[PDB]
Amino acid sequence: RTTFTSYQLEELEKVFQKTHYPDVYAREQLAMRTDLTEARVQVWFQNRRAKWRKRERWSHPQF
Repeated sequence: RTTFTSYQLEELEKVFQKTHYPDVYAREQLAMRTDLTEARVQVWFQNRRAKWRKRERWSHPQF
């Protein structure tokens, strides 16, 4: 549908840890392994990059 499964969110996040900016080869390989379309992978990484930067925007040393 438009939700992701649990395994999908695990493997999307695994890639994001290695590189915040997967190129076409990585994104294609992800879409094959998880049965998503390339377009949905691409958008998910645009979304996940903007989440990382929303969290950096008020990052502070932790107590």
